[PDB]
This record gives sequence, C-alpha cells and structure tokens, in this order.
Amino acid sequence: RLKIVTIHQEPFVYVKPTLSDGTCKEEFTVNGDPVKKVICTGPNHTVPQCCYGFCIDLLIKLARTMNFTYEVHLVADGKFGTQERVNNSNKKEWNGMMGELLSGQADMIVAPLTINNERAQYIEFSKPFKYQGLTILVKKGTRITGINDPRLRNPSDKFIYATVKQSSVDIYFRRQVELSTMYRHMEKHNYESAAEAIQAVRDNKLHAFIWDSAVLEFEASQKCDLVTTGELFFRSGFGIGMRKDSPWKQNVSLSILKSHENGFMEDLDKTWVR
Amino acid sequence: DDNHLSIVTLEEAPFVIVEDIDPLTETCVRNTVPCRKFVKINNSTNEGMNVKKCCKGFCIDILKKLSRTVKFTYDLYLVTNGKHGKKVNNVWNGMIGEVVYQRAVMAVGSLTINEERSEVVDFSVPFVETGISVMVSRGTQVTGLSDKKFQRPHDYSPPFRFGTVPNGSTERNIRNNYPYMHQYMTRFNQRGVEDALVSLKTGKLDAFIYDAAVLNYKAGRDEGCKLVTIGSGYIFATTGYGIALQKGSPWKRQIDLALLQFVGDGEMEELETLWLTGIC
Ligand SMILES: Cc1ccnc2cc(C(=O)NC[C@@H](N)C(=O)O)sc12
Ligand SMILES: N[C@@H](CCC(=O)O)C(=O)O
Repeated sequence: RLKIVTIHQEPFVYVKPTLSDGTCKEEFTVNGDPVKKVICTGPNHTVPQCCYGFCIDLLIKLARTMNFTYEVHLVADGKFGTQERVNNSNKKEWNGMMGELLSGQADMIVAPLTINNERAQYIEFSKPFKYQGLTILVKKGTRITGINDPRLRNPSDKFIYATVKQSSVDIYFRRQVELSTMYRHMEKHNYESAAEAIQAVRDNKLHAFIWDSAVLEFEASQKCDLVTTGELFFRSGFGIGMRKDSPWKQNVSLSILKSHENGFMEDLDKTWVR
Repeated sequence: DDNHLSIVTLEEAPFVIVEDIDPLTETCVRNTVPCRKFVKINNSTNEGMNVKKCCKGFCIDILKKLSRTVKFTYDLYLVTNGKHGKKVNNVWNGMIGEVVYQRAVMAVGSLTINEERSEVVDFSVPFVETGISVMVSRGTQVTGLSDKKFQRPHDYSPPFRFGTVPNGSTERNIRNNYPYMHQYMTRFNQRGVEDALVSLKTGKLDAFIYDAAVLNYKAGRDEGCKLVTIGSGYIFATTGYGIALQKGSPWKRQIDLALLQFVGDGEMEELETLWLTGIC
C-alpha cells in the first residue's frame, strides 16, 4: 500500500471538504463522465478531504495498470520542495514533497512536480507526463515585454513580482547569477502557495506572479481579468517522483509512455486543462 | 578501456548530418566529429570496409557536451542494419538493435522514446520534445489525427491521400491505435522525408504524418512557408528524443544529470538556436 503525497494545485489537484458523512460529493464533468474522487488527508492535525483532478486521474490509472493500493495525503508543509541548509552547518535537507519522499513519509509524489537536475540527484523521476514551462501572470492591460522589462530588471515597490516559496522557481532565482537583482526583490514578496499568489494578482496586491504555465494558462482561461506573457526561460516537464529504492520505477515510466501513446494523457488534458 | 564507448547514430538532419571526409587529409573539418560507416563490397557478401565520415548536428553537439561533462571517449558509427529501430520477428534492428545486442553502449540521434523500446533499452531523460505531427499545404483543414478524414478515410470522396515513412515510432503508433487508418495509408508510404515533401509539393499527397521535431524543422525552412504543421505545430503522443543505453547501464545516471544540467543552464536553448530555427 503506497503512501502518495500530493499538493493542492488546480487543475492538477483540487481539494474540497467532504460531505457531513465523510464521503465526497458525486460530481460529473462537462461531458457527463463521473469525476473520480479520492479521500486525501491533510492539515488544517490532519482531516479527511476530497481530492480530484488531472493528477488524481493519473494516479488512479497507474494504480489500476500496475496493481497497487494507496492512500493519499497532502504535503504537511504545503511546499513542493527545495534543499535548505540545516542549523547554519554545511549539511542540507529537503522540505516539501521532496522531503517527505526522502524521509519515507511518502513512497510516491503524484503532483505537478518539476523535473530538474538538482532533484534528480536525490530522487527518481518518471518520463514526463506533461511538458510545460514558466510564464508570468499579470492583470489584463499590464503589458510585460518579457524578462528584460524595466519593471523586472530595475525593481521597485511600485511593481511587485514574486513566486511560491520553496518551489524550484524560488531556487532557480536564488542560484542564477543573472537573476540576482530579481531575487533580492522577490525574496521580500514570495507567497506560501500558488492559490494565494493568484488571488493576490486579481486583488492587485501582487502585480506579476512567475509560475508554471500549465497552471497559469489554465487560470487565465478561467478568469478573463488575468493573462499570461508566454514562455519565460527553458521548457520543462512534470514527472512522478519515487525513491531510488522504489521497485515500481520501470513500470511507472512504461505506464506514462503507454498513456501518452494511446491518447489517455491527451484525454486528461481535454478533461482538466483545455 | 572502460571509459571508451561504442556509440551508434543515424543520419537525420538537423539532428545528425553526415559529410564526406576531405580525402586529402582524412580528417574531419573543425566542429565535426569522425564517424565510421561500414560499406559492403557487394550485395552477396558480409565483406566491407569502414569508411571514415564526419558527423555534425544538434545531437552530435549533445554528444560532444556529454563526452566533456561525463568524461568518456568514444568511437561513433552509423547504423547499417535498419534505421531508428523496429522489432521484426521479435528481433530489434536499427539503433535500438545495436544497443540491445551490445554492439553499442549508447545510441545518439533523433531516436523517439516509446513504451516498446523502453522494454529492451533504457532511455535518458528526453532532450528534445517530439511526438507525432501532421504536415499539409497551407489551406488544408485537418483537425488532428482523430479527424475522420484520417480515421475513416473512405467516407470521403475523394479520400485524403496521406502517409508516413514506415518502420519507425510513428508507424508503430498508428498501427497500434488506428488499424483501418494504418492499412489504408500503406499505399502512400514514403521512402523518406525528402520524398514526402516532394509528394506534398507536387499534389501526390495531401498530408504527411511524421515525427514532430523534424516536421517543425522542415516547416520552419520551407521555401515560401507553404508547408505547415496542423494546429500551432500540435503534437500527438508527446514524448521526446532520448539517448538509448543498455538495460542497467552504468552511464545512465550521469547522462541524465548532464542533460538536465544542459537544459537548466541555457545550453540546450543555444543548440536549438544554432540548429533548429527557421524563417517561417
Ligand atoms: C526555471 C524553470 C524553467 C521551466 N520550468 C520550470 C518549473 C519550475 C517550478 O519550480 N515549478 C513549480 C513546481 N512545479 C515545482 O515543482 O516546484 S522552475 C522552472
Ligand atoms: N524518430 C522516429 C523516426 C521517425 C518517425 O517514425 O516519426 C523513431 O525514433 O522511430
């Protein structure tokens, strides 16, 4: 029985209260297909909640394909995962879903988890289940000219930009020499969650949110006051995360490749994203 | 020498481009890498000679970067038994076969990651996004692979004339997913990409279904920007090109990490700019 960790992140993972009997409300897609829901425990002291979306569908497919049972919980600290110094020593540790997987609190990460060199040093990623990149979310009418725009390059309190703390976006800005000026600004303004940042853009408390295009393009498709700015840096992928010791690693990647090849992954897009 | 690796490739511009060696020097010009091609003496023989050739392209630049970063040397050769890889009577040929049968430690080229191949070789992380795209003349209305004009061709009069280049990942996919489409399109099989582009341009084909990355490149360079890919360059069955290694290869970890470092540090974008950009 696999411990799955995930994270709230529409449209990959919706998180809703249970009904009073502790079950999940029967709901249906646009096309009349039943929305598949799983009980996921998470913080408020954990309580049972209802989880669904692209990644939950994918989990269900993997579990059925490879013949495993599971229980899903939401990452305790609410973060994706970065590697941080311990106790002003030279030793580092991962937080977020990365940390839970490494510690054994999870056996698998099933989430919009960015595949990159730094995480791949510690965990195993599947082949990508989705290809995407970064973009910037702004209010309609804000006309950001890309990364070199003077509001980003020469920051002031007049135009606030930020990302999510303890995501790979945070660490990318922390580590790239060319982003040192941007990082010093964002460090003052980073949010705990994407959902909070997204609302802050709508509420004009944040002017630009730098985040995953899979997520931000979906937000802009649902909310006509919000727009994105196109590809920001290089392209990236989301992958299933597993320990190096996992016996499941080959079959997870084979099932992802199968699901791309037979149209299942594209069908998840049509359901949750388009 | 455990550090010295046999590596197989396959010509497919702009990923792998093959040129003749200057016969005077028998040395490849700067920026290219030596690559040997076994060329038979006749058709009735296994007898042949290795011909010294020179290889370049997007994938050869990745190989050079890997060689520097992961610290291996190599002898590069061109596959002569098939192309990318197909399973025939349960026996792999092409680059996949070279790796399966341990003649190559790795395969570097425009080699599509798919499920069936991943059962017999390990693949690196994807280093180029690809999948299946469809090329048409501008004006041609096709929604996608699921277009009834492809799935149920004979409902239309005249029926759409469309093909692929057989024996690779694209044909494998169509065969597996769309039986009627597959058997219909065998009549329009093209010997290679160049033949297909000529067929499109001379009205002998209405659509060409093929690897997305190559089609995007060809569309990008088409004289007059007449040939395009459907959608905005839409990709069915998204995957990538990957380096194929032997099952349980000791090189896979470092190759994966190096590729991810190249993407992360901007090096991969430089290579796309150098090799893959088009006017269109
Ligand atoms: C620098 C860079 C380029 C392209 N894509 C990406 C995604 C990134 C990211 O961290 N996404 C947020 C979350 N999916 C996570 O896994 O932490 S960084 C980045
Ligand atoms: N890249 C493909 C060849 C071309 C195709 O079939 O689309 C392969 O590795 O088989």
